[PDB]
This record gives sequence, structure tokens and C-alpha cells, in this order.
Amino acid sequence: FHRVDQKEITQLSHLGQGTRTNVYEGRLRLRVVLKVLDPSHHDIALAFYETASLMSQVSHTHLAFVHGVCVGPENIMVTEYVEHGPLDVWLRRERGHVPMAWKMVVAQQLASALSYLENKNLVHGNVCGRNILLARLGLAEGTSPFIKLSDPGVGLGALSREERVERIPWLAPECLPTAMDKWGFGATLLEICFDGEAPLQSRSPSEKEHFYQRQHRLPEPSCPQLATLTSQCLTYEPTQRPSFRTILRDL
Ligand SMILES: CNc1cc(Nc2cccn(-c3ccc(C#N)cc3)c2=O)nn2c(C(=O)NC3CC3)cnc12
Repeated sequence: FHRVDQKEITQLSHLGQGTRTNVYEGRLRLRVVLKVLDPSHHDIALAFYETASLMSQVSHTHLAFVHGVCVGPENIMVTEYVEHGPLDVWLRRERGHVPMAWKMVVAQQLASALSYLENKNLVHGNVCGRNILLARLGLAEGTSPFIKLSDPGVGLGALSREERVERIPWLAPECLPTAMDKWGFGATLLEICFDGEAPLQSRSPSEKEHFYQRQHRLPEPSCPQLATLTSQCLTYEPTQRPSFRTILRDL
């Protein structure tokens, strides 16, 4: 990854929070986003650098760009500013008015980005609607949506059990104690089908953990065109999950 000097960046409005981060709009001497890591232990900073490294070594139409990292107790990932923000937020605002054909384009674009990652034997590890950014809305007639899958933030391996429980239903059950992205992908399809209302999201940490410990399965989507696909992706057996080559073909 590229090293960014603090003199080259300007920090503007707070956009929201990530895991152990604060996301701000900014300027790079370009409009960008600044992912400000909380004061952290070296294991966390390392997991943050590993993400910036992974995202700086990849290039795909549906993957967000990483400009670099600015490093005292402050670690800032300088990443792509995407026009319309998170998919989950947009789906809730547009609830009941999002056509099936629009959802199918998003699913295909997401499967495309994940197939590219799969071919290179790389793991994203944080696939959810929140990390899917809308570059184009595709609301006007003769237009379609355009997504950018955001960087996964602090790597999954560096997070606490409490943080992994907070990631349910997107977290693969084998991660509770490349196949994990197939589950993340399936849970994201359900979330898209239910207009940004993910299953179990409202439930308590104890309830979410019990759901996985008791091996319960996630609901079927309201969209029948994705029922088989989500059932195949959301199996507790990682080896039984289809490849993104198969998913992309089946879409
Ligand atoms: C216009 N452009 C952008 C806006 C934006 N906003 C938010 C960031 C974080 C949380 N929330 C949020 C959710 C829910 C609530 C509530 N309630 C409040 C804030 C956002 O809205 N994030 N973002 C990124 C990006 O990489 N963000 C990382 C998440 C991946 C890139 N461009 C943009």
C-alpha cells in the first residue's frame, strides 16, 4: 500500500462508524473517505494494514479503490468516496419500491467482484449490504445500478468473539469459534431481498449465538429466483457451498 502524509489529507463531515473506525468525508491533495482507526493495539493496526495491502493489490470494476494509509496513535485508510453511500441505508429508504430486476443486477455485480477475488484465492471476509456502496442508483429508465464493494475494514481474525457475534447473519458459522465469502454473499442476498432488513439483526447477542450454536437456518428469500442459491450458500458445511464461477453462471 501507498503511504499518505497527513499534510496531503483534509478531514470533513462524519459519515458513520465502522468496526473500530470512524468514517469521514475528506480531500486528498480528490474527494475521498477517511477510515480513522480507533486508538488500537498492534494486532488491530496489523489487521488494518493487511486490508489496505489486499485492496491496493487488486483492481476490479466492482471493488472500491484504496488510495493508501496515513499513520502517532492514528491509522487512516484513505479510500474511494462513492456517490450514494451504503446499499443497506438506501434499501431501507426505498423499501417496497425496489424492483427484482434491480436486485438481480446488484447480485451479479457482487458475484462478479467475489469471483475475481476467488480466482486469486483472496478472502474479503466482510460481505454485507453496509459494505456495498452505490456509485450509480439506476433509478432513471434505461439505467441500471452500479456497486463498489468496500474494503473489509479491520480483518476478521483480529476481532473479539463479541464483534464476531455482532456480524451474524453475515458471519460464516465456522468463524464463530474463500468459503466464508459464499455465506456472506448468501446473507447479503437475503438482506437485499428484504429491502435492507437482515434476518436476526434486531435479536440480542445471546439469541444470535444460540441460533448458530443450535445450527438453525436463515429464512428463505421473498424472491423465488434466489431461493435455491441462498439455500446452497447458507449451508453450515463450507465445502458444500458453490463456487462464485457457478453462482455467477446460475444468476
Ligand atoms: C456518500 N458516500 C459515502 C457515504 C458513506 N456513509 C456511511 C459510512 C458508515 C456508516 N453509515 C451509516 C449507516 C447507518 C446510519 C444510521 N442510522 C448512519 C451512518 C454511512 O452512511 N460511506 N461511504 C463509503 C465507505 O467506504 N463507507 C464504509 C462503510 C463501508 C464510501 N463512500 C461513502
